[PDB]
Amino acid sequence: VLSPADKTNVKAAWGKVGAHAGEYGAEALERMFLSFPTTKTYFPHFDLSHGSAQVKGHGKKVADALTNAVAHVDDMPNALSALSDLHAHKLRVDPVNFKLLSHCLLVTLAAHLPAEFTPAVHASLDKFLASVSTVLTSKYR
Amino acid sequence: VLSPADKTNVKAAWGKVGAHAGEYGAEALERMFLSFPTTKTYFPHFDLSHGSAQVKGHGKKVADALTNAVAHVDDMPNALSALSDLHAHKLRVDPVNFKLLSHCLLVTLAAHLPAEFTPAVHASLDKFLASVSTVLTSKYR
Amino acid sequence: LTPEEKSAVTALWGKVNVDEVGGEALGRLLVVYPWTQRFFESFGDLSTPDAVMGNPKVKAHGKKVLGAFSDGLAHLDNLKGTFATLSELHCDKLHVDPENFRLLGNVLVCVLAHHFGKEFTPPVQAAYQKVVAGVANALAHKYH
Amino acid sequence: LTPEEKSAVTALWGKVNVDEVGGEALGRLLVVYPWTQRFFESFGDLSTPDAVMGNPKVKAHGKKVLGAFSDGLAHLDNLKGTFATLSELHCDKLHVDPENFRLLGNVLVCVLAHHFGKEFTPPVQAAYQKVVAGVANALAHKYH
Ligand code: HEM
Ligand code: HEM
Ligand code: HEM
Ligand code: HEM
Ligand SMILES: O=C(N[C@H](CO)[C@H](O)c1ccc(NO)cc1)C(Cl)Cl
Repeated sequence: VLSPADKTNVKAAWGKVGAHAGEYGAEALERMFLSFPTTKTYFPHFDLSHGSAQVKGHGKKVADALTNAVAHVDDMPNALSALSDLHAHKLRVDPVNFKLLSHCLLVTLAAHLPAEFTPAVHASLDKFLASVSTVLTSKYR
Repeated sequence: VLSPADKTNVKAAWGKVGAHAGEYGAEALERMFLSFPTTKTYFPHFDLSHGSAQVKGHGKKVADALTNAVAHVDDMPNALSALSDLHAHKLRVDPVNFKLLSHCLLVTLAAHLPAEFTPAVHASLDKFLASVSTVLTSKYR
Repeated sequence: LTPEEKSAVTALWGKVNVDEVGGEALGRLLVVYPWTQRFFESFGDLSTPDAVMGNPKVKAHGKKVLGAFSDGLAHLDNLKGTFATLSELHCDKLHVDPENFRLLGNVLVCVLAHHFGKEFTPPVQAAYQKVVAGVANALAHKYH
Repeated sequence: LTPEEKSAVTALWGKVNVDEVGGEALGRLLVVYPWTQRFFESFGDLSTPDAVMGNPKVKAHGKKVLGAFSDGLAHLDNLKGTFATLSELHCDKLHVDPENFRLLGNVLVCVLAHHFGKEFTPPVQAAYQKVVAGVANALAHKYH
């Protein structure tokens, strides 16, 4: 479960991210495609080169969804229900990939948050992204 | 989420296990030690030889906990609360190992339930063991 | 694999109806892990477990996949070279996440346990676990 | 690893204070994945994040662990042989689940990202992911 401290840390960190959220989402995707190449199998129609506008646009969507999750951190299943449907029944991304994207989101945040990415905030953000991942895979079977 | 059909399937299949629940727990543990030797690192001061009283006794404990879970399938967090405390705070078994024991329990059931282990029951048993695992790792952090 | 583990694999596999086990293993994959259906939109009715298991196109692909698996058991000392170009195919053209190979390997182990019962002993299982992990690793190896 | 990957690894590691990064990576492992504290029962106060991170025994062990990691970066083509002795140690004496090596690898990547910021580019990360996977693989290799 996300504790009161976890939610505080997540809102603090994502608040410092602020309007860079979309850029950071694109960067996290780029990091994922290079570090974990099997994840590219879900984007065969994309140009995945560095600076790709398709990766930028998808990064914005991913980040906005996380912003919405943070804004609804007490009732995240409902906030994310449409995305849970989409991933469970159309995209059908194997659940193991969510840990890979979560790690790359954490690395991206770390690379941009010199003061904020304390050990405690790191722990909270990892729990938060695991919880988002759990919600997003909750309707798979 | 466990569907009503999942609960029906799990209750019927584990009902057929009945008095062998202990023996099948022991066999599942032996399957896991042999197939996944890294799991032995959690049993360093333990007689792991085939047929040992300790593997038999632990297998019975595991099986009785699963019987408890099946009987309280609508409220597993409460039924397993002491066990989720124990694994999170003392045993501290890395969560990845629950998928390994779960697969070996599933294989043990497949080998002993010729009549019952249909594709649908296989799915339901897999979900149930994954849900038990989730409850048992829910307090780790 | 040890020599005894190799012997255990071959002796059990000599009793397998590859077409039947392949059809059932692929069917059970799509039932137990239904997101794996994403590759098979063209296969017709997958609406129920019975529909999946009865689906002739599912059975046909299962025969093909497990036939290749089967022929690969003659090359346990060279799985990577055996499956390199099939790895490339699954990456490049088919876009199959290699996690699917691991899920299918685990379903195959469950099918062998169900089919053979007590003959599928803990040591026979351990041998087959090395096999399905090795095939999955070989099929994943060319991914980039 | 490729030549570009090895070059990226070596270039960044020239800037790494191994004692400091090692204490930071081990401390964060204990904070983020607190079940990993099971191996450090004699290390004193681990009760809060600040206590974990400030713990001298955590810092001292982190220096030892990342020192051996550092030594291995000179042998990137032979990680299995380089870490065989420590692999057997970690199995036979220390009883350490190799999953811990993978967790520490991803924490170290986060620490490098945090410390180096923009310099820890996506290609640099991808090279380090291959390294930490290879080191974990090597340290797990003698387990049986
Ligand atoms: C933090 C975890 C994730 C979040 C918040 C997220 C969110 C989203 C969002 C907001 C969309 C756009 C939906 C729409 O157009 O209405 C989307 C689509 C998509 N996502 Fe996920 N996602 C996550 C994880 C993943 C992972 C791990 C993968 C694969 C490795 C993946 C693959 C895709 C794909 C392929 C699409 C379709 C993109 C397109 O064709 O434009 N997602 N996701
Ligand atoms: C279905 C998943 C699991 C269930 C239901 C389960 C259940 C149990 C139970 C009932 C006990 C005895 C508690 C007591 O005596 O107070 C126990 C202990 C233990 N479990 Fe878990 N367990 C599971 C998974 C695991 C896994 C995956 C591992 C490691 C690979 C593990 C390692 C241990 C150990 C080392 C003990 C202590 C054994 C002893 O002291 O003799 N467990 N477990
Ligand atoms: C033991 C593991 C597997 C083996 C040995 C194997 C083997 C093969 C072979 C031999 C082909 C035919 C290639 C050709 O001649 O063009 C094929 C095609 C294919 N495989 Fe795999 N496969 C395996 C696992 C999987 C899994 C788990 C999936 C997805 C869940 C998958 C998806 C596909 C698809 C979608 C095709 C194209 C079929 C068609 O065009 O009709 N495979 N595979
Ligand atoms: C790159 C990964 C790792 C490397 C290279 C490494 C290397 C080492 C080295 C050099 C020692 C000192 C051996 C001696 O006494 O001569 C050691 C000890 C030890 N390591 Fe590892 N290690 C790694 C990861 C881990 C992890 C992740 C854990 C647990 C979470 C762990 C647990 C231990 C323990 C418990 C000891 C003995 C500590 C004591 O003295 O009380 N190691 N390791
Ligand atoms: O079966 C499940 N979901 C169904 C769709 O797959 C449907 O929404 C439903 C059916 C029955 C019940 N309650 O009897 C609740 C929800 C969950 Cl519970 Cl896994």
